[PDB]
Amino acid sequence: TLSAEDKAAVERSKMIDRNLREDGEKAAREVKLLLLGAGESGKSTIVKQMTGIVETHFTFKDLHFKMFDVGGQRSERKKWIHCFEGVTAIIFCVALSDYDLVNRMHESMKLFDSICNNKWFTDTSIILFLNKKDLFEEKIKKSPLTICYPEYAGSNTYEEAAAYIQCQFEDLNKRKDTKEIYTHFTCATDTKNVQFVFDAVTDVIIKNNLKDCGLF
Amino acid sequence: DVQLVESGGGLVQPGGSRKLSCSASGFAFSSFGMHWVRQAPEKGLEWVAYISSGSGTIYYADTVKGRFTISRDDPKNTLFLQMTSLRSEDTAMYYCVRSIYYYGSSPFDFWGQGTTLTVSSSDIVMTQATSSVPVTPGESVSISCRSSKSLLHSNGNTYLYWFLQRPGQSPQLLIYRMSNLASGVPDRFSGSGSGTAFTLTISRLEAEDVGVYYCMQHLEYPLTFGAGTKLEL
Amino acid sequence: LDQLRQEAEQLKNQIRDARKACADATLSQITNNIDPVGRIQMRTRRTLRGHLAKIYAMHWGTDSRLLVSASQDGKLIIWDSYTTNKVHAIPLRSSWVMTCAYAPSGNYVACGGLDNICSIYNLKTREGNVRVSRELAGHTGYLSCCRFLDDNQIVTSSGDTTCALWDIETGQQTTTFTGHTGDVMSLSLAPDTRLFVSGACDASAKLWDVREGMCRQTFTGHESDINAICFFPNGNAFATGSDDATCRLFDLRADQELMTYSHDNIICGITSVSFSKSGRLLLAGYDDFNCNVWDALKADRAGVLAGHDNRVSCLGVTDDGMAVATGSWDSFLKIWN
Amino acid sequence: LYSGLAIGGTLANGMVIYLVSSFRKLQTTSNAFIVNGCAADLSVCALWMPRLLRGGLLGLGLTVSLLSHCLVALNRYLLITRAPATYQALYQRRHTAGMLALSWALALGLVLLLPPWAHYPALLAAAALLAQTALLLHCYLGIVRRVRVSVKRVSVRLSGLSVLLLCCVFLLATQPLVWVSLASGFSLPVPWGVQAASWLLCCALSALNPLLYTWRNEEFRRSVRSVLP
Amino acid sequence: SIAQARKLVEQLKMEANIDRIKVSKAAADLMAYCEAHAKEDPLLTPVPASENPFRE
Ligand SMILES: CCCc1ccc(-c2ccc(N(C[C@@H](N)[C@@H](C)CC)C(=O)[C@@H]3C[C@H]3c3ccccn3)cc2)cc1
Ligand SMILES: CC(C)CCC[C@@H](C)[C@H]1CC[C@H]2[C@@H]3CC=C4C[C@@H](O)CC[C@]4(C)[C@H]3CC[C@]12C
Ligand SMILES: CC(C)CCC[C@@H](C)[C@H]1CC[C@H]2[C@@H]3CC=C4C[C@@H](O)CC[C@]4(C)[C@H]3CC[C@]12C
Ligand SMILES: CC(C)CCC[C@@H](C)[C@H]1CC[C@H]2[C@@H]3CC=C4C[C@@H](O)CC[C@]4(C)[C@H]3CC[C@]12C
Repeated sequence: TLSAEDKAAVERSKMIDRNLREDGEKAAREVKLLLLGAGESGKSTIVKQMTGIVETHFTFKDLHFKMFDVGGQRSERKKWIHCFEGVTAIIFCVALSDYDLVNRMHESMKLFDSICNNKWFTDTSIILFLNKKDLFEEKIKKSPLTICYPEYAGSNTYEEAAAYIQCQFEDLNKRKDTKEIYTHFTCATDTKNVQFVFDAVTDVIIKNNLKDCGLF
Repeated sequence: DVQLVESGGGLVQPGGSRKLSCSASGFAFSSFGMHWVRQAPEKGLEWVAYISSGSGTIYYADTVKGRFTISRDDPKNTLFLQMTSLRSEDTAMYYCVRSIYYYGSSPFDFWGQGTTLTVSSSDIVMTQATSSVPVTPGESVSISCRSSKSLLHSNGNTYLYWFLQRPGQSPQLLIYRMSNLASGVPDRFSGSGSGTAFTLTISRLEAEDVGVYYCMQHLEYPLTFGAGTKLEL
Repeated sequence: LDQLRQEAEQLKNQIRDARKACADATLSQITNNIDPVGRIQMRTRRTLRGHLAKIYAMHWGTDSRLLVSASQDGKLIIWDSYTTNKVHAIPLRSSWVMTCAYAPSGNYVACGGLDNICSIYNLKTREGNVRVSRELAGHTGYLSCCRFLDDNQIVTSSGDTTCALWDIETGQQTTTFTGHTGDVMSLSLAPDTRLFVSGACDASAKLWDVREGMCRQTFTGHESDINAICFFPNGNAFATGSDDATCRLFDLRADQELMTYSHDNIICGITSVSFSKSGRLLLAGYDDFNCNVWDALKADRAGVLAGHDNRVSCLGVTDDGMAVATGSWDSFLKIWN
Repeated sequence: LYSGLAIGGTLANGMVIYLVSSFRKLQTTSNAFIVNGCAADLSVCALWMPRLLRGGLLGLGLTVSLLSHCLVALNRYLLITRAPATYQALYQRRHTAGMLALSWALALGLVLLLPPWAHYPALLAAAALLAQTALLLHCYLGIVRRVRVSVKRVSVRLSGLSVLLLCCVFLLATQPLVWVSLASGFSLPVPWGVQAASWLLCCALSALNPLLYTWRNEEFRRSVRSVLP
Repeated sequence: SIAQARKLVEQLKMEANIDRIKVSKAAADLMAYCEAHAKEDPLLTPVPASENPFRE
């Protein structure tokens, strides 16, 4: 019933459909990461180890990661955060040394609480980076952690202070049954950060596959 | 720069074989369906074969089916026509024609320069009663074409195409689907008509317009051309 | 100087009383005698199944046959509505598209989003492929909306609180509209294209003159961000959809709100708004996943378009008024009639 | 009595097909094998709910049920273990449809082109069940091992219960049948009582098929809650 | 902030100078337009399948 030109148009549409399917398959096997941070919290260094939105693409162990940084996207965040619903993971950067002032750790905690409990990231696991290990280690011996956390009750040492900060950040999340938080202290600069991100991403992908299979 | 260059034509003994090549340049070759059109030394156009985008669909004229093979190398931007068992009736100039098919598109928009091949010694019928008609610059003339079957389709399209072949030049698309002016064609040319009866009107005819006007139907394959109306003076 | 702030408040009170004196009879009272439209039962005549991510924008072509849809899968698709065929599939450099437009002539489409750039694509080239004509840069925030004035002019809405009028051939901001205090989310050209109205996150709508580039009027009444805006067919009024689960109709000459379209059981936001050819029906997309049809003159819900499994993000009506296209956060466009 | 279980089986299977069809948009290719097995399962449950044709059709239902178990197990094993590129190429839309149809075509051929008693039929059925069981155990254990490595690597709630429950039930419902078939395999006397009991367990597996596949599936749980509620 | 305050005050002054009509007149005009185009609104008045481009 179709005309010759109608048949040719249908064939062209078919070809377009095939190309769209191929592109979707290519995109479905890529790891989408959303990079977030309160400010100069170490986003730049982690991007280095690898306008508005900035996309960084890198391949690690045959896995392609697209990491989107929205630091320059200055505007209402609730009007475009839903655009990132379904990303493979969120990488949250926190300056472990930004506790004295200026309060900065409290702002980072507020942003982490807002993002983790966001309605669009219920099932999206977050990878927590605690940058500036060395500077925080030097500062802890001089400026006690009590400035930021008066309720803190422990020795003013690097290990215990870092553990307390990590525990507070991990407990800031409410839905502990539908998402996971992977915490790392990123100052090694020995390719350990990318390995940790890869491990967390593989774990998240396996969990998602299990959910799809109904195991889950 | 959207040229199509054909090569591989020449003297071939009857019953032999020959492959015609067509190198495309300056456009997305893989996105266009390609046609081979033939013109005897002193006759009108005759559609030969068609290969769709992606090579999914192929069509041949009943007078070449089984003998000719149409193929394309998309990465190489080349179109091929493999001819076997060539006869004296195959002597003609072969034109490489690109055509893209989507809603509102303009098929048969660009024709190649042609390559000459010389062999040593149910179809819809399109009629052009006026084989020739003298014309003078500044006057208005109308070319008449008739179809044995209604070219109007149930979707509203009337699949009639008008081509102009100036002396010593490749055919040029003027009007597609009986009403639409091809890109780069002046507003003087006009196409109108109903099913089985179509007219091409030229207003204020001038130089560069003398030649043979061909009417083609794209309602169904094989694509058939009219005899061709010649303008002179 | 606090005196200037006091004077602004006094002027704000003055204009409020000025438009208060003109409110003699409400629209509801005027339209209380006309018969209701009854029930609008629209069926899904077509479903478009090409996109693979959330669809954020769609726009009808002036021919009422070709529509362009934008999805975050990184593709602009031009559909032939009658036959469902895909005419074109344009891959975008930035996949974070938020807006789409279709030049009235049909030769171009526009795209934009989180890249802060409005990309113009040439649909009719001698090469047979869609090509990027221009990339309009200058906005410091995401591209909220864009609408062609002609083949060489386009007005863009941006999340950086400003709207701009561009000269495509030169790619420069011919005019900048800076009156808002929050992100501008929607944009609607008047029928004569002599002006346009924008809705922003400051819960206000502003009327701009494109020739002079100056906020002619400001409209308030909404309680949250305005996400959608669409002028009346007459051009003397427009409708806004906001996050407070309410749509309202504003009249330019009256300079105040005319009607409010809300229901007790609707508590979600409005994502898109459009009018019927006659302006009697106001179609609004919701986060309920179903579009709502309102009697624009009586503020009575006339029908529901429940055919999407996710948020209805975009909504458009053909120029001839034959059909309505709805896109949602699922990967499907639906055509109703 | 026992027929009550058949009633529950058809209702359980019917819901799974209804949920998959109703939410076809929200159900992926993985559920295609689950629904295919559930349909075959409906065929078996219905017959026993509430004759040469009855026996012949029942044989078709069981073999598809058992074959669908392997397809579901293989699909889960390949999705969780193989790389996405290989999984995508293998499980194309046309490939998934072909795999489903081939299971029915293979099932129909075996029923019509074989002697029924379940000699050569008895020896074959026993061999097939061991091959079916071996693949099921290999696929699900592989999923258990892979999911154990990832947790250990990232570590530096009954979990995996579904994979334990399915494999335990499959073996306890199917083992008696194959043992009987291997015994009927050589010249030995098989009391009618055990033969009837063995078939009850194998057919009972079809009734519990829909639960074992989807009980832990959160999307199915949400779907069930919304419709029921 | 003084420059911004003056700009806003000047903008508001332009707003107050607009000529406004009665809401009843504005409402009547919208009613008149809808009635004058009711027959040309296929969505408001469903059309038979003969001339419906979207059938099926
Ligand atoms: C014929 C019996 C065949 C059989 C036998 C055992 C299992 C099995 C084994 C271990 C595990 N365990 C441990 C507990 N949690 C287990 C005893 C609690 C039920 C795990 O941590 C494994 C990683 C989890 C996983 C595997 C697959 C999918 C999702 N999650 C679970 C199941 C399965 C089949
Ligand atoms: C004739 C045979 C097949 C009868 C049944 C054999 C079954 C019960 C045997 C064979 C292989 C065994 C499995 C071998 C490996 C594992 C993985 C380990 O993490 C848990 C025990 C588990 C899961 C065993 C469970 C029992 C097992 C499944
Ligand atoms: C044939 C069927 C119906 C009988 C019951 C089989 C299943 C349900 C039984 C058999 C062995 C049981 C398991 C034995 C050991 C463990 C480890 C413990 O940490 C959690 C419970 C768990 C995992 C049991 C769960 C239930 C179990 C898996
Ligand atoms: C056919 C049936 C009745 C016998 C074999 C299945 C049941 C009964 C037995 C055989 C092998 C057993 C499993 C062997 C290994 C493990 C891993 C351990 O970390 C939890 C218990 C678990 C999961 C056992 C559960 C019970 C088990 C599954």
